[PDB]
Amino acid sequence: IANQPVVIDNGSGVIKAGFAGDQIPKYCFPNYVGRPKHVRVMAGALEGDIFIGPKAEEHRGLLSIRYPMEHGIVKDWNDMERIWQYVYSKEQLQTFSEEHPVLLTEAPLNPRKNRERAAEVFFETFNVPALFISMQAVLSLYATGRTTGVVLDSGDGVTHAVPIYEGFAMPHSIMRIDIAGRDVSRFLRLYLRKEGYDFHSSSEFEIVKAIKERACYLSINPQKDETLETEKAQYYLPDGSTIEIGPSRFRAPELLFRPDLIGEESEGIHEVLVFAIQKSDMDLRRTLFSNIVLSGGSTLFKGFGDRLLSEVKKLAPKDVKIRISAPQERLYSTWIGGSILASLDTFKKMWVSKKEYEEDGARSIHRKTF
Amino acid sequence: EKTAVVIDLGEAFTKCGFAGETGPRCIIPSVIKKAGMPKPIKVVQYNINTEELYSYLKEFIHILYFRHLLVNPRDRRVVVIESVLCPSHFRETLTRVLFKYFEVPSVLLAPSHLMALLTLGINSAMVLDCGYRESLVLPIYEGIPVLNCWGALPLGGKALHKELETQLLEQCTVDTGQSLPSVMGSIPEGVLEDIKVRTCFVSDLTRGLKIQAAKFNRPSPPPNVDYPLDGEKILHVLGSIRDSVVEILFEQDNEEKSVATLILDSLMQCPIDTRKQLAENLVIIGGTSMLPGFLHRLLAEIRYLVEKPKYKKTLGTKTFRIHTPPAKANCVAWLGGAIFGALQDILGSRSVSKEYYNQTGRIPDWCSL
Amino acid sequence: AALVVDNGSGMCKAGFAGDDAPRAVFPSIVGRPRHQGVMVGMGQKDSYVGDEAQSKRGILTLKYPIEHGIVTNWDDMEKIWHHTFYNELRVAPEEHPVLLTEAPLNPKANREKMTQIMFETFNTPAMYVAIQAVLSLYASGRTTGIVMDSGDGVTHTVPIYEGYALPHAILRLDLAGRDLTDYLMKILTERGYSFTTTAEREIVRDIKEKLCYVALDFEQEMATAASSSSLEKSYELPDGQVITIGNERFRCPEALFQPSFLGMESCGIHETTFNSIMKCDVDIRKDLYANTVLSGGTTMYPGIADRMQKEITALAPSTMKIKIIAPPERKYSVWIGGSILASLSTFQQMWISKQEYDESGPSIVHRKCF
Ligand SMILES: Nc1ncnc2c1ncn2[C@@H]1O[C@H](COP(=O)(O)OP(=O)(O)OP(=O)(O)O)[C@@H](O)[C@H]1O
Ligand SMILES: Nc1ncnc2c1ncn2[C@@H]1O[C@H](COP(=O)(O)OP(=O)(O)O)[C@@H](O)[C@H]1O
Ligand SMILES: Nc1ncnc2c1ncn2[C@@H]1O[C@H](COP(=O)(O)OP(=O)(O)O)[C@@H](O)[C@H]1O
Repeated sequence: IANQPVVIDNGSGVIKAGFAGDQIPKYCFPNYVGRPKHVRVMAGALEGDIFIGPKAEEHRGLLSIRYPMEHGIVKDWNDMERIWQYVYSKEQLQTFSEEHPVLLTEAPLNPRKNRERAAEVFFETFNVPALFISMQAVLSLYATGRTTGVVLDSGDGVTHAVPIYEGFAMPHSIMRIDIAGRDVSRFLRLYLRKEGYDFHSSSEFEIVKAIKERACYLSINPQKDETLETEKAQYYLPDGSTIEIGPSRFRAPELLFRPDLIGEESEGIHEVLVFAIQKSDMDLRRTLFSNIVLSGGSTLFKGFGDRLLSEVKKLAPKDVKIRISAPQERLYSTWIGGSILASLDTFKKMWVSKKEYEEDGARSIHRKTF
Repeated sequence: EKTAVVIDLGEAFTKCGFAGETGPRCIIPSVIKKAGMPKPIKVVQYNINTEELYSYLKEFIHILYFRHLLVNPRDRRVVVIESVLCPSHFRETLTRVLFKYFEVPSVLLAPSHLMALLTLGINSAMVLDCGYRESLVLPIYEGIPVLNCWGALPLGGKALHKELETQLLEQCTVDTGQSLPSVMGSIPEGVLEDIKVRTCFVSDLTRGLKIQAAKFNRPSPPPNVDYPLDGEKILHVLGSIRDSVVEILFEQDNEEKSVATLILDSLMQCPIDTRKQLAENLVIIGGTSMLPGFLHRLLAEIRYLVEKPKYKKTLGTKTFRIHTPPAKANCVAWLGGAIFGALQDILGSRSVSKEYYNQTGRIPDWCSL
Repeated sequence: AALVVDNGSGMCKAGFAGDDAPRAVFPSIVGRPRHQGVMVGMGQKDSYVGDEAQSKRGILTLKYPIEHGIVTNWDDMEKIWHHTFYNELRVAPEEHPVLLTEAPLNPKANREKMTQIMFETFNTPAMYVAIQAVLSLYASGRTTGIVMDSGDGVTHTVPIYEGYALPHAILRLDLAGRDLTDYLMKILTERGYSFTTTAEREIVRDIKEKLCYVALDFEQEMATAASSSSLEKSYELPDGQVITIGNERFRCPEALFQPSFLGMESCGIHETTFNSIMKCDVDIRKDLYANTVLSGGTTMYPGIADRMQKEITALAPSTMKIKIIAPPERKYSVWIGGSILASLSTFQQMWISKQEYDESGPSIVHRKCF
């Protein structure tokens, strides 16, 4: 049974799906379960009481949103099962789980219990013939076309840097942080309390994400921007009222380079990129600096890559040719690589079949991934 | 030598007096009385013209120091107890008014939770300040406030006022001058504060659950008493209404949030070594905490939320003790600032002076550089 | 009269000469707090030291000054010495002489800088730097025998015969307790017990001290772990939360015997000791096999002496009689040796003096050491 396999690119902020051998994912939507706050008195209302995808994006004010995943690790499993069911259902894909093999994605160095429980869901509740779980860094390199290089990534959940050199992923050189787009949104909300425009609800939290996506820029010199007085630029809400953002727009993404403003100790994006290159062997470091790949949504800030260069120039050895490459489609880079990986003929060998899972269990899934 | 000034600004009330005295000298409300004005305007406001705020603060400070302090603050220091997350725009305006207009020797913009902790005399504590606008949580461990562990729902005094205005308008019973419901569209805030202080009886956990069950498909409705009002229009306010207004403060469903849950979310964010000392020392301060029979309903609701499966996997068995302060619940933050200012002429040096303000630009807020 | 100060990378041990056990025992840590613009109440210390940093662990950034037996930050090491003398011991360094300890095959500049700080800053009357293995052998009582010393800084071996150290047969090893603690922390993250911050580094260290033990046979222990759940113990944290791990007890200290897990590409402690003995002269191997002394905290795992007896016998010829000297007080063996060395009358003529340091400089210590 070798049908056209499905590539479900997981993620805490966003989830993406489609088919193998495609250019871009046709089905992209945010990963959450919207449940209604208010009572539904009038007949002929929004049926179901569980809102996923564009319906939930349309009706924000009604629904109390809640993300099932946190830091690339699912907390609420029943919510993720409903989201996966919605992906497969007629509202998005219009295909059965029984026909096609599955390509799942996960962040590196996650809990194995969640990976086993993920496999349990795909094999038993859905009746999948074959499943395969893979890394985000390996997929990004497939999408670009390279074999060598570091893959710095920054989604909503996890920030991690895995150095790979000519098809050799180094496990002990991996760095990982719990500082990412979701946390950047949380501190922008914290800072907008200091501006005056307080937000509280989970639907109202998505306004802070929209402000982060649109009006934020990373300064080269943070001390110089602090000494200067900001202009206080404006932004219109979906409601109508204007908001003077002020210094919170530039101080919010500074988080990723300075996590001391949290009150929780983290490496940061710039140190993780350097540390991953340093922890690898001596001869591989210069090739890893030349091939630096970016990915995820939290690399899309204005003057992010310019700052990430300047931090590498500060830390790394002098007189070395640095090169932070980045594709046009940075958010979709991981899905494109999965679609390319799925289209290759070797994909049949890598996956975990249903029969092999029934015989062995979790041990066979742990062996095939690494 | 010189007893410093203490101020604790806010939207509803303002605690003010001398450093060293056990409790403040007076507490005039935040509003001001203007000649040729229908209604009294509130002083502490956010998102509004700079020059207008500056004039409003001057007007409030002028009526304050004559009546409260009976002195020129030009002789000695000041302690302006701003609540943390009070807008930087508002702090800058306060800094301008204190230095440019009046010309004080020194000022201080220190947080409310750390000073409230100085009253207890312990270095580690979980703190909750239920004021007018917001109900802010902030855990302190060994002096330093743990900042990213926090929470503040719009569920303080102003939310209770809005609920009282809604429920009274739905079920109204005014006397003649009987029937005639919903004659007046709105009602004044000063009267509605006096109703909250006197009438509103806070329910127990079991009573609260019974009320929540009744709202979605009636037990213990009494007691009910009327409230007198001016212009010969007494209104027969009910007993089930005031209990229902208090219930929304502890309403969990469909937000996953309440006054009780906010402490648990703050505890969740905190690290593992810090966790147990914060749980042991849970301080409750602010205006809403003065309500009668509040501390039981909170502690019982806290415990009920810990018993739930979602919080057992992290928190589990914990000894939630509520160490109460010496002064009253509203006036804990002020007493801490009075302790901080009176005793230590040394710790007055760390605060910003007039010499430092003119050349530099501003008091340093917790920000970059 | 004289003070002995074993500057360990983990537990800094100190006391007086001619004593049974040290008085001052504490972890060599210097916790600096979360620097935010918000104030702090009723005063506090800017940089904590020792047991104070361990007590108030949740906030402070715990940075060890010694990394692999190498002093990285010298201001941090100077604060710990100051904490040892004035606060703990309650005696000035000007009156008493000071015995110090470093591991063998260390950088030559570190002794010179250590000695400079003692004479210039602390104004010591007399000082000496000894090898840790030489003191560990001297605490045990024997003149002859190899010492497999293993702390959190550095594992190393020093073969000695009839009071004649063999400096060229010495073999320093990068594997140590800190690397085992980091490995245990990683495999805890693999089974859903994530510990990122440095406050949790001490909790996982404390888990490593209690639960973990050396396996007699690793493949057998892995097979029994899959079958039964009796080996799976539980450890409660400082927080009321309690956690259970099955595989990770025996798997953590196995990294000593299989460095391939950590990614070091080095010889294991069992065969490093063998390779040290083979580098010695052929006539004096029997006595080194007979007196295979252990010392330090990394040799306090239950059943380590049994595993060393199994592996060394497997490496060596069948005719040899292998024997591991594993005392009850091997955790504090380096300091006990220094106390006995300080108590002897022969050591009074072996000290460095202030006048000799002023004549020569820092380079005099290399002559005095060995
Ligand atoms: N009971 C135990 N079981 C296993 N490991 C332990 C135990 N006690 C301590 N350790 C480990 O050994 C370390 C204790 O250090 P130790 O007493 O060996 O001196 P040290 O600081 O390593 O100095 P040196 O390098 O000179 O030995 C701790 O950091 C810990 O990781
Ligand atoms: N243009 C942008 N600027 C800043 N942040 C963005 C932008 N676009 C998306 N983001 C943030 O990054 C996230 C998307 O990253 P993604 O790699 O999809 O995360 P995940 O894979 O965990 O879902 C969003 O949740 C959003 O908060
Ligand atoms: N003695 C009291 N009994 C009951 N409620 C009170 C009492 N005093 C004040 N309150 C209530 O508490 C609120 C005052 O909050 P406050 O502590 O002044 O907040 P802030 O300092 O942030 O302005 C008012 O809304 C009022 O209704």
